[PDB]
Amino acid sequence: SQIGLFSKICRVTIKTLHYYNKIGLLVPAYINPDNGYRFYTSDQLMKFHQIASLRQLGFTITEIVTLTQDENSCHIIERRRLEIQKQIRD
DNA sequence: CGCCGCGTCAGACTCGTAGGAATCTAAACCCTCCCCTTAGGGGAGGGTCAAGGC
Repeated sequence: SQIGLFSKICRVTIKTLHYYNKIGLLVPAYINPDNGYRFYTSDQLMKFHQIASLRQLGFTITEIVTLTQDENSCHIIERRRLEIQKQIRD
């Protein structure tokens, strides 16, 4: 699935997928070496689902690039919770 | 104007590897300019992919 079809699946911008492939989170399955076309798979839909689930929780993207591969990191969730509590009280 | 001692200037072998020279040293202010930070958006410029139309 090309980047337009996949972007239509997730209801997200093509620029979002470009940015994500740039920062390393959600790199596509197959990069066509001739023209650079990004092709995607449902395994990328499953990675993007949790990416969006964490993004909807307020985690910054560089927090996500640590949270989704170093799965055992647990202090960053009570940390984000105390940070949101301080922001809400303010 | 001529000659004599003095000031000055210019020259002085080709192969390998080692192989350089090593001291000394304002600070507190202000300014502009350039790049940087999210999480991507927007566009320009340039390519690429299947459709067919003759």
